Amino acid sequence: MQVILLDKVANLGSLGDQVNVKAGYARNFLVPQGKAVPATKKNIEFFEARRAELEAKLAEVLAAANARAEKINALETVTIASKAGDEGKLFGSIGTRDIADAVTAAGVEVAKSEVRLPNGVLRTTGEHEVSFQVHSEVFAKVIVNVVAE
Amino acid sequence: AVVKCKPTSPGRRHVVKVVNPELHKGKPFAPLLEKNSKSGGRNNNGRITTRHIGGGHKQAYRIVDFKRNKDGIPAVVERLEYDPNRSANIALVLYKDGERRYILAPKGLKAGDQIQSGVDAAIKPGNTLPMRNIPVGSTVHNVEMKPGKGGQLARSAGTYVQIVARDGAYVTLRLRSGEMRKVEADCRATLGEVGNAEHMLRVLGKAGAARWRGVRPTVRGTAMNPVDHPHGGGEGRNFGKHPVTPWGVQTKGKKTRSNKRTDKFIVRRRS
Amino acid sequence: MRHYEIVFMVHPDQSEQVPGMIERYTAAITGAEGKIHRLEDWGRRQLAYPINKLHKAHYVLMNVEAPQEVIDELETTFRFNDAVIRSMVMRTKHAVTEASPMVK
Amino acid sequence: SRVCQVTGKRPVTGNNRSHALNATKRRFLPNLHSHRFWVESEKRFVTLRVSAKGMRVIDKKGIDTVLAELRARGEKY
RNA sequence: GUUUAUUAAAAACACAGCACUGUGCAAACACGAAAGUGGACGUAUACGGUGUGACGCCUGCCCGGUGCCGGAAGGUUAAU
Ligand SMILES: [Mg+2]
Ligand SMILES: [Mg+2]
Ligand SMILES: [Mg+2]
Ligand SMILES: [Mg+2]
Ligand SMILES: [Mg+2]
Ligand SMILES: [Mg+2]
Ligand SMILES: [Mg+2]
Ligand SMILES: [Mg+2]
Ligand SMILES: [Mg+2]
Ligand SMILES: [Mg+2]
Ligand SMILES: [Mg+2]
Ligand SMILES: [Mg+2]
Ligand SMILES: [Mg+2]
Ligand SMILES: [Mg+2]
Ligand SMILES: [Mg+2]
Repeated sequence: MQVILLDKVANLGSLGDQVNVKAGYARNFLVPQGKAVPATKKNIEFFEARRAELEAKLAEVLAAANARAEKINALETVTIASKAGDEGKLFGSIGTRDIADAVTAAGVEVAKSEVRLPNGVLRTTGEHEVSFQVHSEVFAKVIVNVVAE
Repeated sequence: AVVKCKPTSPGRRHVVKVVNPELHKGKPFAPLLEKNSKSGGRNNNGRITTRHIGGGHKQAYRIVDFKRNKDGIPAVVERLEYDPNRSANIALVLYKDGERRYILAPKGLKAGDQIQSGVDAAIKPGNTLPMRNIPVGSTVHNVEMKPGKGGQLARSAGTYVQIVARDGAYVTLRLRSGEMRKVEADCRATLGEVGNAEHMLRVLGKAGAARWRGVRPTVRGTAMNPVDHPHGGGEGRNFGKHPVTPWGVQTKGKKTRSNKRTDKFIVRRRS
Repeated sequence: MRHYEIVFMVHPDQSEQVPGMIERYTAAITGAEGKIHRLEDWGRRQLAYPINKLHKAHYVLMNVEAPQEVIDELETTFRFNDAVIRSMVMRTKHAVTEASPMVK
Repeated sequence: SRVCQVTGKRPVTGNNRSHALNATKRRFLPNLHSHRFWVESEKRFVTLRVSAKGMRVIDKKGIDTVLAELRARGEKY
C-alpha cells in the first residue's frame, strides 16, 4: 500500500515520502483524517509537481499558528468553579470540555479535542496541570486551578 | 412475618404465608400501571421457546424507576405496596416537586421516610449515588452495569452486593452469588439490602399455588418416551445415561459461559 | 452532662485543613451546649507502629462535655472522613481541663 | 441480503466431501463486512456491506471510482 | 389433581417439597440460514436443566471404570 504523506508523521517520515505502510493504518487512519494521499499515479504528479511544493506552504500556515496557541496560553491561572467538600471531596468531576470552556473564555477559543489530561478526573480542589495538543509538535502547558464553588 | 397455617384441609398442611401489615391494602397508583400481557413462553414464532410457563393470574406492570435520576430533590416514602411482578416489594415515593414514582424497598425502610439520590446524598439505606462516592465495604443493591442504564444487579427480594475494592475507574463487586466482578466507577447503586428478605421463607403448600404464579407442571425427563427426550424409555425405570437437556447437552456440571466479550470484568469466577 | 474526651488521628497529608476540621467540629460541639475544655493540636507525629502503610500522622486532643446524641453524630463523621484515620471516644468522669504532659 | 455491493459476490453452493466422498450440500458464504468509507468528494462517510475482496478494489480503484459504478448500476448506497 | 377421545384410570403422571448443576444479563437456554423474539420489561431469595417426590427418621462405602471438572510442564499434534 503505497501512500504519500500530506504531513510529517513520526514513525514513518516527513512530508513527501511515498512509503509502503499497512492497509488499516492507511485506510482507517491516515486517509480519513486527511494526513496522507494514497500514492496513485494520478496523485503522484498531482503531488510531486504541485503538492510537494504547495503543502510546503500549507504546513507553514499551521506551523505559524503553533507558536500562537502556547505563547498567549501562558497566563496559567485558569479558574474553574466546581462544587466540592472538605480536604477535597469533589461533587462533580472536572471534564475535558469544562477545561475547554474557561480557557475558551480567556485566550484561545479552544476545542473539546484539545484538552489532553494526564489525570482526567481532577478530584482534589486546587491546581491541576492541563496539556494541549494544538499541533502534533508543540504542546501548551497550563496548570489550571480548580476552585471549590 | 412467617405463619405456618393450620392443617384444616390437606393442602393447608404446609402453607407458610409471609404476613406483612406494611402492605398498602389499596388499589395501586394508576398512572404508573401499564398492561403486561402474558406470553406462555412463546416467541413471535409461536413455538414454546422456554417451557413450563403459562396460565396464572392476570398481572399489570408497575413502572419501577431503576434508573433513579431525580437528583438534588429529596423524596419521601408514601407507602409500601405489594408487587405481583417481582419478588421484592416496592414503595410509592414522592418528591418535593410532586412526581410520584416507584422504587424498590430496602430492608431498613418504612413509610414516611425521606431519601434522596444524587452525588451529595447522605449515606442511609435508600439513597442512590455513583459508587465512587460510596465507601468501600458498604453493602448496596440496585447496581447499574453501565452508567445510566438502570440497575440490573441485586434486584431480587433478599439480595445485596458489597463493594470490596475501589481502584481507578473501576470498582470490584462481590456479587450475591459470590463472584468478584469489576464495574465502572460511575454506575449508581442503592444503599443497603432489599426489603422482603424472608421471601425465600415462604412455602407454596399446594400445587395450585404454583399454578397461580404462571408455572405449568414440569414433567421429569425419564418418564418420557425415547422419541420425546434423551432420558426416555425403559422397561420400568432404566436410566443408564448421562444427565442431559432435551437438546442433548450435558447438565450436571458442564459449564456454558461462552461470552468472551466480558471476561476482562470477571475478577474471579464463583465457587 | 456526659463528659467525653476525643482524640483522633488525621492523615498527615491532610494536616493543612485540620483547623478547618477542628472548628467545624467545635461549632458542632458548641452548637448543642458543648462545654469544650481543652482544644489541642499536636501537629505531625511519628507512629509507634505504622498503621495503613505510613509512619506519620496528625493528632488533635479535645475535652468535650456534651449530650451524647451530637457525639454519635460526630462519631460517624470520623467514620467517613478519610482525612482522619483513627478516632477515640472516651467517656470521662468530669470536666478535665488541665493540659496533658505530652502537650509539651 | 448477503451481497458484496462492490463485486457482486453471492453465496454460492457446493459440497462438503468426506474422505469417503460422501457429499452433503452446503453453502459458501462471502466474507462480507459493513464498513464506513471516507468519501472525500463529499467529505463524509458511506457505509457499505462489502466483502474483503472489494476492500482491495477500493484500495486499488479509489472510492469515487467505485461509487461511479453503483450509481451506474443504480443500486442505492 | 392428570392420562391412553374409542378394550388400561392405577402403584402410572403431576405435585408442594428436597438436592445437584448451569446461568453476571446483550444471562444460560430455545425458536430461528438470519434479523430477531421468548427469556423478562425479569437480574442469583432470579432463571434454566436434571433427579427424587409431603411430612418423620434418615440418607453408609467405593473416583477403579465411565462421564464431568481442573491443572500445562512435557509428550503428541492439525491446517499453517
Ligand atoms: Mg422451567
Ligand atoms: Mg420441580
Ligand atoms: Mg414430574
Ligand atoms: Mg411411558
Ligand atoms: Mg435419542
Ligand atoms: Mg427393572
Ligand atoms: Mg446424492
Ligand atoms: Mg382422585
Ligand atoms: Mg389431561
Ligand atoms: Mg380407553
Ligand atoms: Mg379424559
Ligand atoms: Mg376405561
Ligand atoms: Mg431472550
Ligand atoms: Mg418418582
Ligand atoms: Mg485437566
